[PDB]
Amino acid sequence: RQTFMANESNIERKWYVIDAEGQTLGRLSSEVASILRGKNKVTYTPHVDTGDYVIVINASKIEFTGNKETDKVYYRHSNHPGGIKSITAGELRRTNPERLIENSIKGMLPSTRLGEKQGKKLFVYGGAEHPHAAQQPENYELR
Amino acid sequence: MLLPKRVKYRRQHRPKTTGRSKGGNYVTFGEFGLQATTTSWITSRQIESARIAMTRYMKRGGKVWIKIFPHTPYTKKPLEVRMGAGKGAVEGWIAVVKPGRILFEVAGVSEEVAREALRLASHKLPVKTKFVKREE
Amino acid sequence: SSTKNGRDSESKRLGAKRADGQFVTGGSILYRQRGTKIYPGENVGRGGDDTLFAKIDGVVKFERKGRDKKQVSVYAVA
Amino acid sequence: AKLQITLTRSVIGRPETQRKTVEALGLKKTNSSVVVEDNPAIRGQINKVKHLVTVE
Amino acid sequence: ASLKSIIRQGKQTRSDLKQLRKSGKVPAVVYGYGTKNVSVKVDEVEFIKVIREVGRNGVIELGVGSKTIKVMVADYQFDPLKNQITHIDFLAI
Amino acid sequence: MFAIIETGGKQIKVEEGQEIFVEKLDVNEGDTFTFDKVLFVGGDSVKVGAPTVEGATVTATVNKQGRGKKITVFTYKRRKNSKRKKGHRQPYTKLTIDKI
RNA sequence: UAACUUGGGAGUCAGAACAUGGGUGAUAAGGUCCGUGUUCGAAAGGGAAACAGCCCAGACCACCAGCUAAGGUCCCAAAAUAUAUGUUAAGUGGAAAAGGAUGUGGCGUACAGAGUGACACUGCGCCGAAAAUGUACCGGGGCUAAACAUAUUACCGAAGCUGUGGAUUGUCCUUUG
Repeated sequence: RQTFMANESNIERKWYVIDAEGQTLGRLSSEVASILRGKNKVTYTPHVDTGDYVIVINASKIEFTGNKETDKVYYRHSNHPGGIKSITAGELRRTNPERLIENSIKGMLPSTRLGEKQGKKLFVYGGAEHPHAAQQPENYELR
Repeated sequence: MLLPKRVKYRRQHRPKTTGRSKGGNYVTFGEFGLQATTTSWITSRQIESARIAMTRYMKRGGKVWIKIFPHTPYTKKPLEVRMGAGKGAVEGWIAVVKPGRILFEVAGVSEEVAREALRLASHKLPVKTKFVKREE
Repeated sequence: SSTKNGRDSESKRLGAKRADGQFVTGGSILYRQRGTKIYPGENVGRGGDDTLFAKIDGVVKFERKGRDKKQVSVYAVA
Repeated sequence: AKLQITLTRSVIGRPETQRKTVEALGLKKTNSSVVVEDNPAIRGQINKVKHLVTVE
Repeated sequence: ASLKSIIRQGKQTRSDLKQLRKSGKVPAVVYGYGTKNVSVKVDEVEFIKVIREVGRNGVIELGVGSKTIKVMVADYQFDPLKNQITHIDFLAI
Repeated sequence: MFAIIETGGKQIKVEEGQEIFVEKLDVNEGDTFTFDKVLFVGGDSVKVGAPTVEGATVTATVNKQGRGKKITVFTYKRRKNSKRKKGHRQPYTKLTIDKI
């Protein structure tokens, strides 16, 4: 047995700044998901977090295809009888653009105690100004 | 009310109904015909309804032929009875039709009055149809 | 609310009992039938109930006897 | 010593008549091979189970 | 202008006959007097119209292997549902 | 420096002065083994490729010959009155690399 | 590579689903009664989201070794956001009919001044389409190709096969190997 194992004494996490200006929603969330999980590092370990931090700017300028701006709706239940609400994807982009990308990427992560910790390394903004300049974020191009 | 005058057995087996038509695939009496494209059972009451409508439109213009005959009967059980205790009783007579058979042939009219008398009669039948002429 | 049918008789095991080209003995049954659907041949006898049996030892031979008629014969092996 | 036949697919789920033809050729388990010369009766067995073996 | 022709060699499989009909070419057999039994191939459309002029019993003058033989149509096969000729028999007197 | 050696159907990454555990070999205690098949010679020095570097053997020294810790194999099927119990100890050979 | 004969000891007589040839019923039933094959029963492992009977395949034991089957390769989740040529705009794909429509492709036969009509056989779509705790028939996110058709070239993928080391039973029967 000689397989390597990563611990919290040799892991390095960096900060990225991705831009969502003119990008497809589903095809952009699938790439950010692998970064938050650390699927791009050669020292990947399953039982420990090894991903990095990601910052999404220009979220309000995401793109859809076809008529999905009206046919795609989001439901939610309040646990009360008959308490089911709804909202269309087109109306949500115009009010809460950050919750649109935040929930689209959270659904591509595992629903475990470690997956909830990896989903907090994400930051989404509707403009181009982020307050995390101290973290020294580095630009990233989608593949 | 087409029905055979007598039969040897009144309780028969039902036909296969799977496959293609055996014979009667051409027009040999009139100038036009109605060809079937699907499989289904045709009852005497359906044949009656489908030929009275054709006769009315043509206004006694020419001859009409019926190339099918309900030779086979079918039985049915009473209402709210359990399984078994013998076979049912005769209910009606049907005929088997498969893709490629002619049902009606008319003559003595033009090609336009004949294409409208067969369309009003093809809606009374439970099978799809088609217009066919004497093949050259 | 009843049935008038439901009767039948036991099945008889009719048909051929030996194959063509096979060796048999002097008293081997070769064909059970009703009437004469196959006629006896050389060294063959017809029983009381139309059963065909051999009379010597030899090979069996099913051959044709006229237009639309069949027979069975037995020839000694040399 | 002219043909080489190897069993690729298993015999589970096959009719008993086909399982008996795989025994006359001399095949025990999956991926097992055997060498025989091309005979008139040899090719009559492969043709019956040509969907299970791979003659080379 | 006499129509063209092709010679079917050997024995075709069910699939070969079906694909030949799909292309637009119908098989035929000529067994008339003065000729042998040869399998031929003729375009379906090319035959449909040349038969228009000569009619039912007119002379086809089909050419087999560089040798034109005067012939006539004896019998053919027709599909009423799909309206596609299947087989043609040429008889040479 | 290091090398990949094939011994018992597996491959290993060995350095000079390291302990390893492989399948039971033929040599007895205190003898000297020699790895004929070397697949890769790594490090910053001159490396080589494949399939197998002709030569460049490895030398080791046999230290111990024992049996791994006991393993218990148990299986059963519910409602069928069928069970089975087994024991197992896998033998091994402990070596020590001398020079690549 | 079996078969047959003689003798000692048994168990079994409630069966099930799928494919297929039929009777019965209503060309209803996870219905019922027979012919034929397979699986379960008495069978783990991989696939079908979960799912004795469906597809692939039959576990002697150990290993942080390799190649494959069914089924797969955007993320959950191991492997192509592969290549070539075409079709569909409906979320079709990811539930249904009779009928109704210059929706859009392919292959064949003077009309209000150089473009208009009429048919046959066929691809992929549309309307017809209304149930009761909550999205509620893609497993979820999501997707316009990550859908469909015709091919090519890689890879992932079982307790199947192979490699290595050990158990028990055999057949080997001429240097206990």
